Amino acid sequence: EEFLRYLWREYLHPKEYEWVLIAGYIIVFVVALIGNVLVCVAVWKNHHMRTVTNYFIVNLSLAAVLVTITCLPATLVVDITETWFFGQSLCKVIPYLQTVSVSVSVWTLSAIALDRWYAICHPLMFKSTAKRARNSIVIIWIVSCIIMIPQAIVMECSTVTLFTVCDERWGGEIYPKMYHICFFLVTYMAPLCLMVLAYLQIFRKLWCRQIPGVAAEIKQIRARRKTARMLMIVLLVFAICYLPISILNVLKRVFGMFAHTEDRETVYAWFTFSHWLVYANSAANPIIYNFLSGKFREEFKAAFSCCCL
Ligand SMILES: Cc1ncc(OC[C@@]2(c3cccc(F)c3)C[C@H]2C(=O)Nc2ccc(F)cn2)c(C)n1
Repeated sequence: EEFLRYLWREYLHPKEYEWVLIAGYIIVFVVALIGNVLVCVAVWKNHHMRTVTNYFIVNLSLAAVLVTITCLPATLVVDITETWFFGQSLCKVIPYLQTVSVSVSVWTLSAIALDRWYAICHPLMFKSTAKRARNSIVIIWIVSCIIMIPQAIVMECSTVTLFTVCDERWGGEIYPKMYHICFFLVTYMAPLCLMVLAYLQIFRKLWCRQIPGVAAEIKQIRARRKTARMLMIVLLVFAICYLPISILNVLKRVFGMFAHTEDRETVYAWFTFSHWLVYANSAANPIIYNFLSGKFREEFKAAFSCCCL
């Protein structure tokens, strides 16, 4: 019945470019799944790629796979049909997992930046242990799961031809705004500022400093320059892809914009593009790894050769 009502709605409100959205979501799904699985496989199969940065990259790819499997189809269905179709339990699950994984990814990138800063900029050049990396990953996951509990709490399937949509139901008109201010500060603003500061210091230390005399330090500097360039490009892509969705969420929840405007077409186009951009970044990270890491490129080629021959 709900599907029939969608057919009535989509007929009376015909959208021009649903097919390009479907094609883009399918391409993003396939590319993200393949690339993140290949990243995990490449790091886990070989030991020369087993670095703390690569452990954090593996955690990021695991979160990306979780989002791609559990959250991408639901987001596509909601953006196409504007209805939920999945039920109260799946609704309390899927946005919760999506927000948890977004926090996990941003704080994993922050952990990478902090470890690189400790190794490069700190006067002691700390070398992190695998125990510390695994503990950091575990605490990131636990904190992300804890802080997103109210997000899963406020998800409700409203039933307001009409449609059934799962959205955020709050008691007051102030609590959502404070919660979303905190959400924006935790997921996008503060981690991005800290990572920008850390990578600016790293860039000064690696590209604005004299070349040492010891050959081992020279090789270390070259390797760290390549890795830091890859990390900075990954951070820039992440910031670009997550800027629109975070800004739109702030404008809709905190400032209460897009409410009294009857121009839902442009607003919905921007919202669905921002939704697509998150999964697009999830798909683009492995491509960045392939095009900026020689070891990752070689291991992707090796995995392709094994799977195809
Ligand atoms: C359709 C759809 N609606 C809202 C969406 O994002 C809205 C939210 C969000 C804000 C800022 C950054 C984020 F990263 C995610 C609040 C999260 C949610 O409610 N997440 C959520 C909701 C439904 C869903 F299927 C999956 N995730 C998405 C991304 N897709």
